[PDB]
Amino acid sequence: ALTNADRAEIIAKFARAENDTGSPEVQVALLTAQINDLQGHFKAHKHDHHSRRGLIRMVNQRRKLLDYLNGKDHERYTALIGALGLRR
RNA sequence: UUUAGUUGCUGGGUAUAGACCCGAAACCAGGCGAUCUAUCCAUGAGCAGGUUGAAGGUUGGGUAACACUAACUGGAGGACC
Repeated sequence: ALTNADRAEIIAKFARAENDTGSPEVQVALLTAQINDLQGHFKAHKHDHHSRRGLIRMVNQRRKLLDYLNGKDHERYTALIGALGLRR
């Protein structure tokens, strides 16, 4: 799992302003870090469906935020997906 | 109570022997054969030419990851002509 320091580094890197924790960039980066972290758990616990539901919820939330950001500003969307490595 | 036998030689018959001659399928004992053939052991040799295209591998697409998937390779088989 990730710690407060790890989350703070991501927030500081992707923040668009001072004390900015609500921007789509920050939210999507946090969700991406959490999703990449959980892949290790689901490798050793393949039959844990109850947690996989929460993982799917994280994926859906990331998709919705990405679509909203693409609608608001295309340049920011491309920059964020490039910085995070997401294919879409 | 019956009062001529016996020993030779020749001949007829019988018995024991192959016993008038020829003829089995068999049974038993001791030896000879695996240069043919059956199986096995050791050491060598042989199988023109042409098809089909298993496993495996690489790359790409796809997925939140897995799945799934296309092409290229690869050369299996009591496989095919």
